[PDB]
Amino acid sequence: EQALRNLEDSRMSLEKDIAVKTNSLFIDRQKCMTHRNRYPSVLQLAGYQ
Amino acid sequence: MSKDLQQEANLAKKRYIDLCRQGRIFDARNRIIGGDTQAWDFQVRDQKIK
Amino acid sequence: EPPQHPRYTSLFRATIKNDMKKFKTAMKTMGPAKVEIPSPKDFLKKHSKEKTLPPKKKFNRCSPKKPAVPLRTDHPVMGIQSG
Amino acid sequence: AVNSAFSSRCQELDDSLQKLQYHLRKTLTEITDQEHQIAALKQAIKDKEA
Amino acid sequence: MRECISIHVGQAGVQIGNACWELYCLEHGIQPDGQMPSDKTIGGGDDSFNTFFSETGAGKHVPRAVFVDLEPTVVDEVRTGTYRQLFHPEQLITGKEDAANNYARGHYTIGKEIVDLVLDRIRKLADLCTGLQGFLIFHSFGGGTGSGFASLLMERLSVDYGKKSKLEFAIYPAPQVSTAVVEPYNSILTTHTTLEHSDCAFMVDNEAIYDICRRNLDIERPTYTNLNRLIGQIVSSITASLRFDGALNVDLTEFQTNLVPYPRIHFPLATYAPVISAEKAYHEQLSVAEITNACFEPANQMVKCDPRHGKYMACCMLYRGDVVPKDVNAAIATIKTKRTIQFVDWCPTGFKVGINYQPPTVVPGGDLAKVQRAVCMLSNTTAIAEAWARLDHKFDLMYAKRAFVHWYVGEGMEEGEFSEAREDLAALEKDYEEVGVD
Amino acid sequence: MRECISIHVGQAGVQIGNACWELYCLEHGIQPDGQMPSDKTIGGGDDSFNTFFSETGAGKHVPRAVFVDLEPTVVDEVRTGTYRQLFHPEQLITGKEDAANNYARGHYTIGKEIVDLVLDRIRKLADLCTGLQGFLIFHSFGGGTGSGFASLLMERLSVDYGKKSKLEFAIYPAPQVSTAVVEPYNSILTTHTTLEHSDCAFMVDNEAIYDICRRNLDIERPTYTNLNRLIGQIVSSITASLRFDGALNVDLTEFQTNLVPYPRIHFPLATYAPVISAEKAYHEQLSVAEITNACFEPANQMVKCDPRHGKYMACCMLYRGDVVPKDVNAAIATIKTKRTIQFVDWCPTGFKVGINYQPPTVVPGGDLAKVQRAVCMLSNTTAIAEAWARLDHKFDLMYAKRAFVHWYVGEGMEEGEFSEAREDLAALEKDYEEVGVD
Ligand SMILES: Nc1nc2c(ncn2[C@@H]2O[C@H](COP(=O)(O)OP(=O)(O)OP(=O)(O)O)[C@@H](O)[C@H]2O)c(=O)[nH]1
Ligand SMILES: Nc1nc2c(ncn2[C@@H]2O[C@H](COP(=O)(O)OP(=O)(O)OP(=O)(O)O)[C@@H](O)[C@H]2O)c(=O)[nH]1
Repeated sequence: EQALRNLEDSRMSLEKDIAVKTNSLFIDRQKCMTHRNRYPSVLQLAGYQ
Repeated sequence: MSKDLQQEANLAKKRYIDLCRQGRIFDARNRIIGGDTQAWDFQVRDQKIK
Repeated sequence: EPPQHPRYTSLFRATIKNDMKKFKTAMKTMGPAKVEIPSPKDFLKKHSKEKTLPPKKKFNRCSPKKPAVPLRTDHPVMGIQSG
Repeated sequence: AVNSAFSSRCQELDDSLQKLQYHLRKTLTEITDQEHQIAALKQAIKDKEA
Repeated sequence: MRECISIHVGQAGVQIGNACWELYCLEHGIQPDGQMPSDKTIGGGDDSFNTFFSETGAGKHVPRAVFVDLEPTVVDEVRTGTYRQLFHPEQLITGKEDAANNYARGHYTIGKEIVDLVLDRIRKLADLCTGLQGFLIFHSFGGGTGSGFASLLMERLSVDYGKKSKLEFAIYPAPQVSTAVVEPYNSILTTHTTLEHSDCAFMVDNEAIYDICRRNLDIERPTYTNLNRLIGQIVSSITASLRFDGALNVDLTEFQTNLVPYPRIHFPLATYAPVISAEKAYHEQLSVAEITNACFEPANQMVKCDPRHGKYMACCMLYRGDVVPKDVNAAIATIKTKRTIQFVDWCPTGFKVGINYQPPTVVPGGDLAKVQRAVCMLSNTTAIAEAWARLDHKFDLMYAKRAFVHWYVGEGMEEGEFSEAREDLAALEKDYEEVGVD
Repeated sequence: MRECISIHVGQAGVQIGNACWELYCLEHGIQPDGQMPSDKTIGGGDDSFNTFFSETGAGKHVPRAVFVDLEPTVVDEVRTGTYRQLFHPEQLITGKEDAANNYARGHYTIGKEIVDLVLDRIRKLADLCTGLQGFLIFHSFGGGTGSGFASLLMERLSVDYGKKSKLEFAIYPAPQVSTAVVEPYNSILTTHTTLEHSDCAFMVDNEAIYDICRRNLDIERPTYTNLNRLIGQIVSSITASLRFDGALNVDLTEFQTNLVPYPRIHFPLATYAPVISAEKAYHEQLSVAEITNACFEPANQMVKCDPRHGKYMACCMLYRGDVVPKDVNAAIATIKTKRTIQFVDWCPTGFKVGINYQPPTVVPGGDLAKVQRAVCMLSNTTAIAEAWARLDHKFDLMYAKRAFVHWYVGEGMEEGEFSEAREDLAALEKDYEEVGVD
């Protein structure tokens, strides 16, 4: 029964890690490149030369 | 407009593989014989022991 | 007098009438009226009751439409020249 | 180069998730087996009392 | 577009496809669940999978293959495997009764009631496809269920569909090893049936496959997984043109047109050059020249035939990875000018080069090399007739003393079709020397 | 306006109807009490229910369906059911004597004193109705109380009202299954009486309904709840045009004018394409193409007929859900290009497409699929004559040895009427052959 209890402790640690990692992936997979698309183009950076 | 941005994004992919391909042009210069191949065997020889 | 319409055999008489009777292994299965007890009379006759049947045939298979690959080292027409 | 580094990191993170779920399912199965065994153990204890 | 369908028949033909599709999921990063990560690659099913998988709106990459067997043993276990969620349950066409190595029993007794089922799969796969260049037929000559069932269905898919390619792949019977003595019966039965219908039949023999393992891979103790890996690598290499691009892109149509010289004979020999243990390539170097020497080294072929005992007609080489035309054309120029390589004088050139930039990637938990320059050497030579020459003297004895005939005549077959194949075979050899004879 | 009347005869014709309003109340959200929430949908009875229900100022949706039965067993148990408060007591016409599967007993002995009462329901429903496009007749050919009673009343409603349509729906007799041997007797009696009065008779068969269940619905042990759910879905789809709109809206009159080619024969075949298990729909995809292929797959029909044994005249498509003309017209065009599909050359076009935006909804406690794109396949072909020719060879056997006639001649018939039906039938196949002959 002791070993069993240790098993639930392991699994609860696992699911907390799952939640944390899912949140992190949502954040970075969503915000960054979606805003980065607004990056200008080389010629207008050259000033419409 | 986001669709115009994604076709800008994939163009940003194209230029980078062109940046890569010139790297692979110089990789071929190195790949006269390469060195990451050495790194790969380390894991392969590592698991072989296992 | 109305003539009975010639019963149209859209198969049926041929198939579905014979199909019902053909998929039938009956008159056999729960058990016989009795077991015919084999009276001590005899058995097969010196290795009789066999299944051997050597047939004789040459039946052709489908058609290999695929024609002969070579011309058995022969010639087409070449070299026609005019000065 | 910024964009390339970002993509690489995201791929590594996805791999980590995969490993996590891989562990979780077998943990589930093991604990089920353990519970059934302990129940059988109480039953054996009573049988031994008999 | 550029897509095809694979078929897996014979209980041997399904574990090989498993590894192939196991390999195929790696290069696309396919998770065993069935979906990509949050990365934007799913859609109307049009991406690198569109030629291989069917990742429809559900987001699940559906492999474009139908697995057919007649024994539920192996198919149920893979139905309990790791990717069984990916595989469509009834694309895994199962059966309950075997062919008992009998070609005819697998061709007459049970194939009638099952082909209609798989034909429904074919058309329901035919409708969803768009370009559908051809089919991938994985089978075996000594087919416990491969022999009879494949022969009937390939007839059926030929008659309704005669405008597209059909690519055949079977393990060639071992020249001196026989796990079945009825294996010669169906093997010649399979060959004579396929000669006028099969488009391109490609063979392999496992003995030299094992011989390679402890020669250069240094694995004195290999496994089917290793064997399946290399054939899976082999089919992966030929399909990389569909997956990626290169300097030039080539297709099975070009393969068919340029490899087969003349009708019937469509049996070249594949070969993969950079087969080496990782530690051996560790402190050594591999380049185009030596792998070209290695690929043309006679002991590196998996078929027990000496090229010096025959003569060359066609050779197809497919360079996957980083190469430049400068060394490629120079090296083959040395090869074309090599004395020992006896091409037939009829062909001035016989070389079909395929270039793909994508390097062949390793498989996790694998055993292969670490290749930047890979080539699959497909070639046809006259040194192959010895195998059929080996076959006939075996068959002519055992048929003259008509062993096992009671089995086949018991289930409803008879000797004539056996008689037909021998001169059909004898036709095959007698064609082989005359094309050899200039 | 746009409404119709529902009639349910045969003791087994009531539970199937019971499911219909059990189904119908869901998509309208009708609470079993008989009222909506406090939201303003009540009035004189004019909203989506007005075509089906009568929610007068009292606020109770009253179904426009008369359930006639000859035994109080099943009618009282549903009178103690869940929606009995909705139902009108004597609109649930109960009976005190059975027909004992005898057509004439329900047609002569007891039907006389009951038809007058049920007619009062019809007119008292007719007077409140406004447009009343037609009638919905649910019965069964092996109708233990359906066959005899319906035949009398359909005659009576035909003679007084010949200016409106009457839609007939009966389980076709199971071809090789007979739960009653008198079934060929009363069935041929019903057919010959209905041929000159019935407007459009539609048939279904239980066996193939189950055959679908364990084929693609994957249920080895369904129940009537499922079987009634399937047919209840079928009638729901055809009635969706009344309920909701679409890209185009069609009516039974268009169905009548365009489906029946010539007088007499008005017996097409109905089918539902997106029939799949919930999980199978989950990891697969639905679109017009495959469902168009599936809907024309021969084994998906619920009638034991081979389409390649016959030839097509009409095909009516009822697309409920989201479809566009583009893929729809392109897909059917490819169907026209198909060679196996053999329409009769008399009709270049025989296609009646119906579009409805509303997606087919699921039922709580149900087992149906996930439908975004549906279609109902109303179609008539020449391969239907097999069913009657299955009945007559049965019937000609019994009639010659005249079994059970003592029962029928016992309660007041003769053999002349039994004689008529055979040449009445004999006309049918001789009509079927001539229309079959081009
Ligand atoms: N390509 C390949 N061949 C195999 C494999 N395993 C065994 N073989 C050989 O290929 C042959 C396969 O034919 P069969 O034994 O008839 O297999 P089957 O027709 O699918 O069904 P069974 O009669 O049950 O074995 C065998 O005789 C083996 O010698 C394998 O994994 N891959
Ligand atoms: N329509 C319908 N038929 C069913 C159902 N379940 C079974 N059946 C079959 O349909 C037939 C119904 O016809 P009948 O038996 O004559 O029913 P009935 O005319 O209402 O009256 P009874 O003779 O008393 O049963 C039965 O014989 C069954 O074989 C069902 O739910 N609906």
